[PDB]
Amino acid sequence: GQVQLVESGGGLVQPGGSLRLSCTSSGSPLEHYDIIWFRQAPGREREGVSSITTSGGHTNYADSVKDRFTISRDNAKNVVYLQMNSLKPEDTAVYYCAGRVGGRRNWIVPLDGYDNAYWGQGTQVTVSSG
Amino acid sequence: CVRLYGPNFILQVYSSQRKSWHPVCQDDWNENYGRAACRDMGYKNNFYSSQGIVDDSGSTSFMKLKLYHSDACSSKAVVSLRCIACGVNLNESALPGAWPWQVSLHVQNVHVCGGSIITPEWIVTAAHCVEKPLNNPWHWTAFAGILRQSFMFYGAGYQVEKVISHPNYDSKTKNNDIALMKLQKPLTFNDLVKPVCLPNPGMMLQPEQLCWISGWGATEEKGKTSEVLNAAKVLLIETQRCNSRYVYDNLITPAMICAGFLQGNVDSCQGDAGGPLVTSKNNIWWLIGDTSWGSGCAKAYRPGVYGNVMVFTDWIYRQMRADG
Repeated sequence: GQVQLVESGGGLVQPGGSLRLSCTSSGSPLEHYDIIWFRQAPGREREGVSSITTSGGHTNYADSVKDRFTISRDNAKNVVYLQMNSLKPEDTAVYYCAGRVGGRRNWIVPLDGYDNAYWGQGTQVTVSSG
Repeated sequence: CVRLYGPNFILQVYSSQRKSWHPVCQDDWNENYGRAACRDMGYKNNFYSSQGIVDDSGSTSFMKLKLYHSDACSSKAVVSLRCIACGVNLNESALPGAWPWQVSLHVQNVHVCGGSIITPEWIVTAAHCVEKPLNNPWHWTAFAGILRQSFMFYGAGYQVEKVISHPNYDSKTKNNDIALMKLQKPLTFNDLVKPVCLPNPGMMLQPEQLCWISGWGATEEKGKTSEVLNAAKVLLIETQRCNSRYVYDNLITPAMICAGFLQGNVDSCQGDAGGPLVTSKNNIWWLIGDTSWGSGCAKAYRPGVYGNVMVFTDWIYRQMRADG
């Protein structure tokens, strides 16, 4: 079956706080897919923030999130995770997962690869003091 | 339109009248005609051999003499035509000359993919190897005839002139995962560097045909590129079986084939993306696939998926002919 990605874990957090987003799949196991977390806030362009290969052996991060975000996956649990520490108001956005059948080349997954991918429905992340 | 049919290279011509392919009578054929046909197939000035043989293609009408339809050949034989010397090797670390079509493809001084030599200038690899940011041919170096990664350094390889991905490559599904690399200079062939043969229509491969893969891929899931070239045996797996809900559940398209072993961790991780899946038939080594996807090597019910080179051979010929 065709993969159906589903993101969760969003919500409201204070500046400086952490959230852990996660993505699972129905239809087809997530283990077959390279995964990019990208985000979009209303009024701004989509932004790939992190990516990971099927095996987990190549990860990639946007400068805007490096050192704060960590992507990982657990194929036995059929899940991909995005740990977001030291969150900032500028990180507010809907976060989407984009997937492609993953290849075997020894290289990172480019962050702008969501332009041709399966997409989830997104999970809202809001960083504010109110 | 001309082609070579089956493992004995029967020269066939398409008949627009009959809308069907037919072998050429050996009658009045010669080397100049064979070279013309080879050129038409994209092999340029390469020519290996041409002889008459008994037609093992099943056909019932033939082309005689300028060619015309004939129910019989006066010499009772049809043309067998080989446009390039290929499919020869020596005679689990690989020996020099064991897999002489194997190349290692590097970017930024790092092994990224494998490939297979088919002419002195052309290499078959995977389209996903050359996905952005690696689509610029100037990023790539090809290393041939060298077994150890540590001897693949700046100056030891060959510059790449062109990268051509299959025009119907779909990165979302990895469908049509094949590409060609053209080298800036032709390779010199020897005992250590030689081409693999492209597959012909009508190979009639067995459902679980015995094949080989070679490459520098990691043996351990959590590991680095092997220093030395390795190779392993794999069996073809029928696409219907590969598409089982417990294997790849309908992700295997007609442009893909599966190979390995379903049961047990046989560590079929020796292959690199883009590298060769080859089989021996009629004493010729044929390129049946290029490694495409399936990261779970050395895992049960997760065999390797390969681009199905047989369905891409017409595109390959078109590209080789269009060059120039």
